[PDB]
Amino acid sequence: KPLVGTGMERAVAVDSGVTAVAKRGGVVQYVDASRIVIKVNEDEMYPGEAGIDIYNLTKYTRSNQNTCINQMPCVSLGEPVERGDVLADGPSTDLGELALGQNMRVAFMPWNGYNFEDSILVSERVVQEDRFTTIHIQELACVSRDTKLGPEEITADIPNVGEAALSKLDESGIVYIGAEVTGGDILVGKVTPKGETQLTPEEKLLRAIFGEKASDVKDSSLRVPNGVSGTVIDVQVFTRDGVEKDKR
Amino acid sequence: REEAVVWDILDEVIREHPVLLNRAPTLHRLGIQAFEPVLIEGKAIQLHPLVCAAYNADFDGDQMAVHVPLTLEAQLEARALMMSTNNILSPANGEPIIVPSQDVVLGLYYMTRDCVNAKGEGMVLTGPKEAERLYRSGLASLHARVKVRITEYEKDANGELVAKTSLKDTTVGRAILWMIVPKGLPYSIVNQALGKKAISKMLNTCYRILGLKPTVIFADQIMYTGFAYAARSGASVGIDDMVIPEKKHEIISEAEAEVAEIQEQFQSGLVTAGERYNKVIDIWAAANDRVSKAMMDNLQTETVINRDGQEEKQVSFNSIYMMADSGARGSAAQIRQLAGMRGLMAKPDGSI
Amino acid sequence: VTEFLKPRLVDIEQVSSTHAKVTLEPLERGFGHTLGNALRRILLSSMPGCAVTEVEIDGVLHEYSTKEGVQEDILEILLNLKGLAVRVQGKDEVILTLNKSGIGPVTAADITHDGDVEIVKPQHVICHLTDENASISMRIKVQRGRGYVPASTRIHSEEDERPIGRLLVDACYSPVERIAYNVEAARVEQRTDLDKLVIEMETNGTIDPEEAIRRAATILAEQLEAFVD
Amino acid sequence: SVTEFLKPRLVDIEQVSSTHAKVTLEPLERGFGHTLGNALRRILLSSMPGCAVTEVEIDGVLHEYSTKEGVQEDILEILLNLKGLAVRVQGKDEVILTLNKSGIGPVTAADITHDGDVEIVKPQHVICHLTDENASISMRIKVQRGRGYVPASTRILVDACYSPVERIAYNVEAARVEQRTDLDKLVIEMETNGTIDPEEAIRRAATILAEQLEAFVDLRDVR
Amino acid sequence: RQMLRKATIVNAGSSDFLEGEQVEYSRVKIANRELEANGKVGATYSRDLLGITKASLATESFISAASFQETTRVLTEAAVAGKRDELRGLKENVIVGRLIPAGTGYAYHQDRMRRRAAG
Amino acid sequence: VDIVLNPLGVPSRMNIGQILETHLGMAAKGIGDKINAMLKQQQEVAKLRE
Amino acid sequence: AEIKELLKLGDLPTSGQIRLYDGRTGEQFERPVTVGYMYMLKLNHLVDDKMHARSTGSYSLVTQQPLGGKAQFGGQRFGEMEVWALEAYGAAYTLQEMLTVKSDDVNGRTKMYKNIVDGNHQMEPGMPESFNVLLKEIRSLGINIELED
Amino acid sequence: QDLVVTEDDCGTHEGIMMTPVIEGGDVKEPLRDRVLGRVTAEDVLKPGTADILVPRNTLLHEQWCDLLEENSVDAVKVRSVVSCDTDFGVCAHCYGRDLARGHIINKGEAIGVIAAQSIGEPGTQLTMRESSIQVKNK
Amino acid sequence: ARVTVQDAVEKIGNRFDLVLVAARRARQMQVGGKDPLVPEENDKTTVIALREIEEGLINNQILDVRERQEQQEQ
Repeated sequence: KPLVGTGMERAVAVDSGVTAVAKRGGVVQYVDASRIVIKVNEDEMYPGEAGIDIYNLTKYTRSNQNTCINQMPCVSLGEPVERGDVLADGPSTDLGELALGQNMRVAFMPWNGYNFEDSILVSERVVQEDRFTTIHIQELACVSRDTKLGPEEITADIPNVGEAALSKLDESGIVYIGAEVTGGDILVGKVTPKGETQLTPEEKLLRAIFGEKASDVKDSSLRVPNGVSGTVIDVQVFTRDGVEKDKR
Repeated sequence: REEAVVWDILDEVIREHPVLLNRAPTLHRLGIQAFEPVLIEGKAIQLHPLVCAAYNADFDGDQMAVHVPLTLEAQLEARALMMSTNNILSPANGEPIIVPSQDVVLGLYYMTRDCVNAKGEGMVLTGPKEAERLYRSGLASLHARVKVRITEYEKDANGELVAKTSLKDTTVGRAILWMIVPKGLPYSIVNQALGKKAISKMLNTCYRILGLKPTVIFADQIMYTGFAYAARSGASVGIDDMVIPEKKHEIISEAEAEVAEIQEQFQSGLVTAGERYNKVIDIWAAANDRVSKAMMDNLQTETVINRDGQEEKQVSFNSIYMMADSGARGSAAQIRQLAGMRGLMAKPDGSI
Repeated sequence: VTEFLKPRLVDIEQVSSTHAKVTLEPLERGFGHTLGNALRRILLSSMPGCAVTEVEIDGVLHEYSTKEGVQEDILEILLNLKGLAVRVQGKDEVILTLNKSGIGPVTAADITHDGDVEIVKPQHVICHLTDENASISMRIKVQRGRGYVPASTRIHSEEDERPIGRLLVDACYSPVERIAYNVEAARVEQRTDLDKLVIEMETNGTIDPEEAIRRAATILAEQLEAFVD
Repeated sequence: SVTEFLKPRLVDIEQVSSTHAKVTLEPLERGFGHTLGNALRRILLSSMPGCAVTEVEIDGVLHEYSTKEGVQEDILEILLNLKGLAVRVQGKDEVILTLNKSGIGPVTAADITHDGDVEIVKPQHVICHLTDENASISMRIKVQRGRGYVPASTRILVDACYSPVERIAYNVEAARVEQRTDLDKLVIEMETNGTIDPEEAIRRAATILAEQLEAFVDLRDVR
Repeated sequence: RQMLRKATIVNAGSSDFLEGEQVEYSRVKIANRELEANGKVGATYSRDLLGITKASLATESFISAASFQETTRVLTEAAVAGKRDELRGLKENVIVGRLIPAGTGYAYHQDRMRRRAAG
Repeated sequence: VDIVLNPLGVPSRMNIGQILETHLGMAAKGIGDKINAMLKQQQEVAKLRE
Repeated sequence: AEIKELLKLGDLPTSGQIRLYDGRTGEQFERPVTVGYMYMLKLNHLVDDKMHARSTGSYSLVTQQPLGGKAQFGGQRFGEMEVWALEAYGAAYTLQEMLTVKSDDVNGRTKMYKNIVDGNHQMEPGMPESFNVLLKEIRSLGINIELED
Repeated sequence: QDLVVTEDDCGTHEGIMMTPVIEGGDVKEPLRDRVLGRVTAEDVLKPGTADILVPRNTLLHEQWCDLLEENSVDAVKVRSVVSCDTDFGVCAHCYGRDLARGHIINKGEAIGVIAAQSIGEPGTQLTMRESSIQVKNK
Repeated sequence: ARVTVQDAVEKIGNRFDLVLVAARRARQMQVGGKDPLVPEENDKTTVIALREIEEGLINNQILDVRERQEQQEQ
C-alpha cells in the first residue's frame, strides 16, 4: 500500500470500478475465494426480493494491457458492512487505495561507480523476498476451418510426430488446465486433410505397412510460441453453430 | 543441449575477438566505439564511464547496438580505428574525447582539501605508509600541513627523466593520489583543490607529455580511484544542507515597498505605465541580484571553526556548493532558484 | 603474539528463542574490528537450514486458480506457508503433512508430527478456513539448503518428473537473518585495556547461537587454512 | 554440499621485486573472498611484529630548530633517513647503537657500531646528508621490537614503524566455476619493506590469526 | 569550398562559349591549354558561390545525387545525356559495392586505378 | 537498506521532493516499527491506544 | 517543521543524518547521511522485450532482406546517418560487409556461411540484386536499362 | 560526399592571413589556437626587420606558438582549403592533423567526412527568436 | 589485449596500409603455409600479425620479397 500519497487513492479506486462496491448490503452472508454472498437486511431488502447479493469477482482476467487483473475479496466471514462498502481488492489496490508500487527502504550516497548518474542499487535482499515480482496472462488460439482438401479437426492425430508432444494433449487435442509449457509445445492440434492419392503402388505399400495416415492429414497443429513459456491459466472455445465436436 | 563445454569453448573464442557498440541516434563519430567483449551474468550491457558522454545516452531507458567483425580486416580496423582505446582527444575541438565528468571528479576533489587543521595536522612523513595513516588512523584527506618528501621525476634530459626529492607539505589525499600519478608531471599540478577543469588540465598536460599508453593507465586509475574515494565520502543530501538566507525576507520586502512607490507614481500619473513597468522591472532585478549575492554569501566559504583562533572561515561542506565549485553537477544558478527566488522566469511567449 | 590474549565465547544472553545478544572474552587491539566484521559477514553468509522446497497438494492443479471453501489464493497459500520454518534432524528431504477441515482458523499446529522435525511456533498461517464442508489436504516436502535457491534453479532437476500437482517455489534456506557486531573495551585492569565484542544474533531459532557461531568459525578456519600455504 | 566451501588451488604469485609482488588465489566464495581479504588487511596491518627505530639522542640541540653544524642535513632529515633504515633485532630487545665517521659525506649504513643480533637489510641505506667537512657526530640511537605501528607524537620519539612491510591491498575479481559465475577471487598486491619474505610474512599472519581465533571454534574439525 | 564551384566564364577562350563549368575543371583546362598549347586561349571566368539546396544537383556520378531530392526530372536528364555514373564517388562505390578510394581501400582503389592505367 | 541511490543528480533537476520523501519515509517506517515493537511485548490496549 | 518535530517524537534525527557502516570493508562512514524509505514503481517497459539477438535469418521474397522488429526473430535496419559515420571511420571492410553480408545477399550469404564454417573469412561483392531491380524498374517505366562496361 | 585528402603539398603561396578576433569589447578568440595546428606559407617572419621567424612550409607543433606570442604578430598567411592547389579536394599542406592523430592527416583522409558532421554537432541551438565611446586600456 | 594502437601507426605512417598489412598477414596465417615469426601465446591471428608487424619484422616490402622468393623457388 502507498505509504505517503495525496489522500485521494480511496476515491481514485472507488469511482474507478476495478473493485466492487457493496450495493445495498448490510452484513456478509457467504465469503468465497470465487465470489461473495451477502444477505440484505430487511430494512433495505426489497419486498419479494432475495435480500441476497452475489458478487462473483473473476480472478485472472486477461485485461486490455496483457496484465493480470485478479480482484481479491476483502472480508473473511460475517463482516457487517453498509452500502457501497469496498468489498473487492483490485489490481494494485489494498483495502481501497491506488496501491501502485512498492515502498522500499533506501539511503542517499554514491558508491563505487555502480551509481554513476541515474542508477539504483538493489542488493540481493529485494531479490530474496522478491517484492515487485511481475504478473502476466497472455493468450493464443487456433481454428478448425473445414477445408477443400479436407477439414482440419482437433484429433491429436499427428503423423510422423514425437510421442512426448502428445503427452500433454487430450483426445480433443486440448491440453488439460494446469499444465506447464516451454518451447514450441503443441497447443491446438488440427490435421488438415490433403489431396487424395491414386492406387500409387509405393504409397499403396506405405499404407499397407504403416497406414492410417498415408500423409493424408498434414499437420495443422498449433504450438507454443518460441521464447514465450508459462503455465496454462484458462481456456475457452467457440465453434460455428451446428458443429458439435465438444470433446474436451 | 546448452553444454558447459560449449560455454568454455565460447569463452575461449570470446577472448580474442573485439566487438563494436553504438547508440541510438548517430550524431558524432563518437557514437560507435570498439572494445574487448566480456560476458556478464544479466540481461543488459555493462559500460565503463569511458565512452559515456560520447555514447550520448543517459543511463535511462535506452538501447545500444553490437557489431561482430566477421572478416579479419574488420577486426583489425575496429581494434585499429573503431577501438575506443584510441579516441582519446575529440577530433573536432581537439580537446580530449574522454573527459572525466562523473563523481570521480568529486572524489579527487575530496582528496585534495584541508579544512583548517585536522587530526595529526603537523604530521610529516615520507608518504608510502600515508595510506596507513589515512585508512587505518592518523590522517585525513581533509588534513592540512602534512609535510612529505616528494620524489618527482622531470624528463628534463633529452628523452630521459630525472628524479628529485623535496619536502612538500600538502593534504593526505593529494599526496596519495600522487601515487597512481605517472612519472613525468611535476607535483605542482598535484598541489590544488582538484576541481574539474583542473582534472581537464591534468589530462591535457599528460597527453602533451607522456603519450597514450601511460595516459590511458592514468585515466583508468583515476576512474578507479575516484570511484573508491568518493565512495569513502558518501556525500548525501538533505533538507538542511540548503540553507535559506534570512536577508531576502527583508530585502524582498524592501523591493515590495519600491513597487508600491512605482504604483503610487502610476496613481499620480507622473510615471508612464511603460515607464512604471520598466522601473519596477529594474527594481525587481536589483533585488534579485542582491538576494542572489546574499544566498551565495550564506553558501560561500562562511563557517567559523574552533581552533587556536577559534574563528576560521573555511570552505563550506554543503553538497551543492562544493559540487558546483569543483564542477561535479548542478549550477549555482540552479542552486539560487532552489533556495532563493527562481528568478523572473516570465515569458508567455516573449513578454515579461 | 606476545600474550595475544585470544578471546573466547562467554556471557551469552538469549534475549528470545530467536533474539539473542552474546558476548566473548576480551581480545587484543586490532582484532575486535576484524573479529566483529568477519563474524557478521560469515554468519550472514552461510547458515544451513531446512525449509519447504516443493509442494504437492491434492486440491489445486494450477496455483494461479481459486479454491472453494478456502479464503486465500493458492499463490497466497504458497506465500504464507512459505513462512513455515522448522528444526530438522540429521534426516533431510522429508515430507511433512497437514490435512484438516472445519470452520476455525487454520494454524500450523494442524500438521503431521514426524520424528525428525519441530515446528517453532503454532502461530504461522495455513490459510484459515471459511466453510464447514471444505477439507484442505496437503503434504509439504522440506529440504536442507544453505541459501536462496531460485525457482528455476531447481527446474533442471526434473526431466520426466514434476506432474501437474507437484510444483516448486522459492526459498531463503538460511535461518541466520541477523548478525551484527558492536565492539567495546571493558574488564581490562590487570593487563592493557582490551576490547570485548558483543554480537547481536537473531537467527530463525533453527540454529543455536553458540552452535551457529562455532560452525561459522570452523568455516572461516577452514578457509584460512589454505591461506598459510 | 551443505557445509563444504570452495578452497583456492591456483596460488600462482608473481614477484615484481624483492619487496614488490602480487599473489592471486583461485575461486573464493562470493562475498567471503572480500571478507577474507579485508580481514587479512586489517590483521596484517593492525599488528605486525618487527624491530624498528624509535628514539635517538644526537649530538646537538634537543630542539627541532637546531643547526646543521656541517652535516648539511636537517635534524628532521637525518631522523627520517635513519627511519629509512632496516634494523632487525634477532633476539635482542631494545638496544642502542651509535655512529661516527670521517667527513666523506656519503652517509651509508656501514658507519655505526656493529652488533650481533642487530642486522641491517640495506648496507647503503641513507641516514643523513653529506657532511660539509671532516666533522663527526654521536648518534646514540636506540632500536626496539614491537608489532604494528605507533605515532611518535604520543610515544617517545622519531616513529614506531614496527611493521616490516611497505604496502598491501586486495583486488576481488569474478569468474565462473563451471557455469555459475558468482565466483570471487582475491588477488593481493603488496610491496614489502624488505628483509621479510612476503610468503613467510603471509604464513606468519595466517598462523597468528588462526591462533587468535582457535579458542572460539570450540575445537572444531577434530576429525 | 563546396559552396563555390562550377565557375561561369565570360570569354569562351577556345574552351566553350557557355556558363557553369567546374572552376577546378576550368582551371585544369586553362593549365592544360594555356601552358601546353594555346596561351592565347583565355576564358575569362567569374566565380560565384552556390547554395546547398541547388548545388546538390552538381554531381559527377549519376547514381549519386539521384535520390538527392527528387529523381523524375533527374532521371530524365540523366537518360537524355546518355550519361555514365563512372563509379567514382563515395556514395557511388558504396551503393555499387566498389572499393571506395578511401581508407585502406583508397590504395586498393588506387591499385584499381593503377589497374585502370594499364587496363 | 537495499537501495543505494546515485545522489549526484540531486541538483540538476530540483528534486527536493525526493528528499522530502526520504524524510517522510524514515519517520513513517519508524512509527510503524515502534508500533510493531509495542505489539511484540503484547502491550495493553489502553497503552497502545494512548 | 512538523516532520522534523515528529522525528523527535519518533525518537529519530530531525536532521536525519545517521551513522553508516560499509559492508565491504567495515569502516565507520563519514558524512552522516539521512536515509529513509521511498516508494518505487516498476514501469511497463520491462526487459521482457529488451534482450534481442539474431545469427542467421531468412531473406525476403522481394529485396531479400531481414525481417524487422523481433517479428520471426526479426532484425532492425541500420541508419543512414550511421552509414555516414561508418564512412567517417573510413572502415572500407566494415561498410562493405554491412552492405554485403548484413544485406540482401543470397548466393553471397551461402558462400559466406560456408566460408565461416571453413574459417576462410572472405566476402564476394558481385553486384547487388537491388541494382538490377532498379535497372528493371527503369526498363519497367519508359526507358531502356543498359549498363556499359 | 566527395571530399577527401589526395595531394600532399599545394606548391602554392596563395593563402589567407589569420589574425586574432579582437571584436567588440576585446579579443573574443586569440589567434593562438586559430593557427595552433597550422602550417603557414612563406609569410612567417620575426617582428624585427630582415628577421625571419619560420620557413615557408612548417606546421606549428607546439613551440612556434609561444615564440610568435613573443613576436606579437597578429596575422599569418597560411595555405587553406581549396587554396591548396590540388584540383580535386585539396593538398595535405593545407589540412593539418587537427584530430587525435598527432601525425598529420594521411592521404585519403576524407576531411569532408571528418567535417560535415562536425558543423551540425551542436544540435542544441536556440531558435524562435558614435556618441558613446569607452576605451578598454591604454 | 593490446588496447591502443600507436606503434603500428608510427611504423606505417599512413595508418591505412598498416591495417592492410595486418589483414594480409592474418589471412595468410588463417589459410596456412606461414609461420608466426613472433612467439604466439594462444591468441587470434590478427593480434599476432599486428605484434609481428609492430616488432619491426613485417612490412609491405618484407612480405612482397618473401612472396617473390617463394614464387621464384617453384
